[PDB]
Amino acid sequence: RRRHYHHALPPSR
Amino acid sequence: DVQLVESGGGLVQPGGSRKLSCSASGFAFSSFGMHWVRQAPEKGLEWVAYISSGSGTIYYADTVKGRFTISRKNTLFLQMTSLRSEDTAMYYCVRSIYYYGSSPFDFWGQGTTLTVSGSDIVMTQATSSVPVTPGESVSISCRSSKSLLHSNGNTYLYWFLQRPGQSPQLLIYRMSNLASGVPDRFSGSGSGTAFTLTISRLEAEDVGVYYCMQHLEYPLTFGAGTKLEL
Amino acid sequence: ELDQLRQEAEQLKNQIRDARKACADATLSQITNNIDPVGRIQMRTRRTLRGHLAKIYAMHWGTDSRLLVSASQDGKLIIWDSYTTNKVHAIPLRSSWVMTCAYAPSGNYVACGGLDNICSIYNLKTREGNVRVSRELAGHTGYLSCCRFLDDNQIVTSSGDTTCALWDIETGQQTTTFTGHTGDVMSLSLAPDTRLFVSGACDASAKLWDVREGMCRQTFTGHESDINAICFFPNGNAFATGSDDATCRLFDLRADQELMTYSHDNIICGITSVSFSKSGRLLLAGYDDFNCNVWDALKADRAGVLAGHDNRVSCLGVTDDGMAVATGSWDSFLKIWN
Amino acid sequence: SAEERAALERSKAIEKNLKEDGISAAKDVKLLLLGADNSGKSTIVKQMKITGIVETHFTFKNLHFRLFDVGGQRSERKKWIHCFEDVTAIIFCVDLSDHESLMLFDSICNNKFFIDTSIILFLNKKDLFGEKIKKSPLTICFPEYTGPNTYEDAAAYIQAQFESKNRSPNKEIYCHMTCATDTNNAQVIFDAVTDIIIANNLRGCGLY
Amino acid sequence: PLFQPQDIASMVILGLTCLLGLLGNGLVLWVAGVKMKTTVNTVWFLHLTLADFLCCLSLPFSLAHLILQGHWPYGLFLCKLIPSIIILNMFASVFLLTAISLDRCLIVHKPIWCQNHRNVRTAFAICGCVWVVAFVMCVPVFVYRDLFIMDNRSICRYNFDVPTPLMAITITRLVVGFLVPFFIMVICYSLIVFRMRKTNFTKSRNKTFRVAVAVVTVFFICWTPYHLVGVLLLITDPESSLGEAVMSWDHMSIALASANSCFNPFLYALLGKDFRKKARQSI
Amino acid sequence: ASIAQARKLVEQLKMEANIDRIKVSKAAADLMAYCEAHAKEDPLLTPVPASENPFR
Repeated sequence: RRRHYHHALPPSR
Repeated sequence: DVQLVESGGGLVQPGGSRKLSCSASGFAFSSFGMHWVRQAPEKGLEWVAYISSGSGTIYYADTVKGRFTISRKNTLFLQMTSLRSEDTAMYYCVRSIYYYGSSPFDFWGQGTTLTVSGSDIVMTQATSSVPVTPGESVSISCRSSKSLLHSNGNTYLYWFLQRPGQSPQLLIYRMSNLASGVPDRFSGSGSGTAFTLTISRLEAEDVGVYYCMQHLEYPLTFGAGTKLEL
Repeated sequence: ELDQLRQEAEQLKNQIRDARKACADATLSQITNNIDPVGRIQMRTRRTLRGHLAKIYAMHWGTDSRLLVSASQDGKLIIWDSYTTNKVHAIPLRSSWVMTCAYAPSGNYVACGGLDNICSIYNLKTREGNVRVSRELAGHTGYLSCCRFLDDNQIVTSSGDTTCALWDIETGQQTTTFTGHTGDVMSLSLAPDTRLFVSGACDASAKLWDVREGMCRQTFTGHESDINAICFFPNGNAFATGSDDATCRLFDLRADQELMTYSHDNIICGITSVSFSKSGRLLLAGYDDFNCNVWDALKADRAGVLAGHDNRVSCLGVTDDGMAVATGSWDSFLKIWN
Repeated sequence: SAEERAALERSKAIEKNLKEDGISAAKDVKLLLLGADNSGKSTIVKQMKITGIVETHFTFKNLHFRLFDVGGQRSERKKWIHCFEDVTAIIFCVDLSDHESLMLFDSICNNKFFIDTSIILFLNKKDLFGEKIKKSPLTICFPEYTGPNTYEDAAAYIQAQFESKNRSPNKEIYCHMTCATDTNNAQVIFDAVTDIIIANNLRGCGLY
Repeated sequence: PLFQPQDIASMVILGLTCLLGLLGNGLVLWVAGVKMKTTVNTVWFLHLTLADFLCCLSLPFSLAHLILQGHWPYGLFLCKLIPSIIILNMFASVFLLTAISLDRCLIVHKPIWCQNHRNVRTAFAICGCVWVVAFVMCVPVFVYRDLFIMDNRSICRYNFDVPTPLMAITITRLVVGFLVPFFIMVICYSLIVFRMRKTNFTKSRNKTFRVAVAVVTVFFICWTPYHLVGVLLLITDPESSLGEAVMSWDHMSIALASANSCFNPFLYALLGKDFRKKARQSI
Repeated sequence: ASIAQARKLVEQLKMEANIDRIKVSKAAADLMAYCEAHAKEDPLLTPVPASENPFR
């Protein structure tokens, strides 16, 4: 999940 | 009073240039749009250029575009380049401000004489000349390549009277309205394509050449004109 | 002789009241109750003239039903092309404290006046093009509150010095001066024949004047506060006088008395402008409550609210052909309702 | 759209002229001069140089003041007083040489349009006030004034009586005393107008 | 579980913020920029509420991104435009807040200059300058944001070749978007309250102090976690416990930062009595 | 003095009282008839179609 969270860069950042 | 006196007359060799100037007085020049109209030594009037109040919009004729540039102290400059054989004409200075109920082309300058060593709405006057006696009724016909009745409800036919040796005077604007100073003896009518200027109780001063001009879309094409000779 | 004169005046007033009561046989509502109502007149803003920058205090319509003159507190009297919302003229005023404006029936001249005591006439058809102050009618000692054009030469003005004055724009002199109001004359309306006119003064009364002879004919009373607007019935045989009592009233010239009061209990704000319709069936009255209510002139019921102004509406007037209603307001916007 | 394009051009040009004129006019500070007849409005407005509204203008420390002396309007005030709703302040003048101005100040301070504008209170004729105090007791104007007949106390009592008419929380009455021969009136007006400008701009932003 | 507690909290607060901000910003814009006029004071409110409305309207993009696990069904051009649009309106909001602080300080300290030179045209010009500054600082987001990384499904990462430009971008983000605006806001409001403490004001020193402290503390608590986690994601090893912590707190932090977009209308537009009355009348 | 003002007021009141009046019923009927006759010519009490309306 940590790798996915790192990849899931928010579109609002 | 109101005045548009202009200078720049002379003789220019072919390929020359000149900066024609129009000296204006007696009116708020900065709040008017100044035209330039010319007459060939024998032909009729022909629109040359147009500059608006504030110089926002500038238009030019088909045979004038690019070659001649208009500009404006109360003085209007028609920066003119690459004079050719066909450019020899008596250039006039005309004011025109456009608003609801206005009277464009109302005043005409005395003119300056210059010598050189596809969507046009063409207006045609079949009668080149009409011999008419004083005190009788006269009529000058006019045509167009398109209907001049715009959707706003105004037909844009203008009628000018050019006395022999004098500047043209706006007689009728928008085909039905009579300009200030024009006597009631002059009337105009028409619909869409065919227009007719009606003259009643002819006088000596009314003798001249009558011109039919459209304003629905630039260029402001001029009719051949009718020479209502005495 | 003071006591005898006062007794004679009181007796004359009593006789006038008795005659007015005798001429009263029925009410307007008793007669126009049987007619069908006009329904819900849901007028909607078609144009919004967003030109002025300050409070709009007056606005008048041209005789062609298209051009409108609007005088604001910003020292400008713009002339409006209603159909296209275009601006045709922007006349800078010498004095910015203007609370009236007129548009000549011929369309040549524009009048404007206010706290400067002088009614100013402007020439729109000048050969030089620019609009010039052809005349500045001086002679009033109080603020000019209303001014209407009879022709290009004559003009009638209502001032805060309790007097109305008929001028001649050529000679620039009071041809006739109208006296008799005991307070500020805050409104004026000229009859369609331009031979009679009625003024609404702050003393809660409205007088009838004859332009020619300059002698007051009839005095109409019944309001409880200062009248701020007045307007003739289109027939010229009646007029409505909205006031600060939050009630508009309808008076009859021939009956010499009020006919109907347009008062709603929900309304507490005073009327600033009153204007009938082309048929006289509607009385669009502008209220200081920021809304304008269309009134059934025959049944005295509301038929719609011209809400949409964020501040008090100061002027209202229908076109000559009746195709639209224009309302000005202190929010600096003039809205065309249809 | 044949020559209606030029009409639109003219309308846009004069709209731009209207915007420029409004921007230029918004810079000036509007003030309202009020008081009794012969109370000293003419004196203060003329000592600073430059029958209708006698508008006066001047420049002081990079502010263009516009004093709208309406003393010539001898009519009902309520019918035109709303026109001055946009004034920055209401410069109020009282001649201490002569009660009549208190009611007018009460009316103009509690007016429904001037609940936000700050009234500036000027008290002229200080020397004449002292002369009248020496000649006659100050209790003639106010019989309820239970105090000594001295300038320092009578003037303070009159100022307190005037300021008591205030009833709004967000408006301030400024006061000053002059001897009809002081040039510091311009500086007093400048200070009051700067304070009122700050307060009004803070109110507009919601911070006040 | 499928969603972490931090993720669930971020999703719920993001949805609430989107709804509330859309409603409030729409109300504020509809009142001011349609019914009311454009005075000198409310030009700032118009621009700020427009930026906040754009941020809130783009917020459902982040809502979907959180909901459906980083997939970007919006294509290629949108994957390069949406981050830049969001950052542009967000930092337009922050710079407009700072410029409002500057305008208030200038009003308090220089009444003569504000009366004589500050008008609607100048306010619009400086607001356009603020928008241009935001656009300039957000152009790199556009030139770098794309659909580069990953193979299965679409992930909006940067076309970006730890690299120095990431440090540069994060540093300029941090500084220009938080510190200089926060420092300017604190200095301006401290000067305002100090000058108003220098006698004169006696009926505003309390309300102005309350408004200033509330605005500054809301700004601080909303925007500090954002740039804080932004720099933590670089100054921390992802393999460490703190790395996982900041990865989890990323969504909560960005949701908190975006909550300023919905807190701004209440804190700024709905304080003036005239605007409060207008909003009450509209509803 | 006030004698002239009182005499002027009395003369004005006498002139106002000299005008004859009609019944209010007749005036109301005339107003109603005028409203009825011009009802078809009023573009406000009947919403004019957008084809004819120049402000649509």
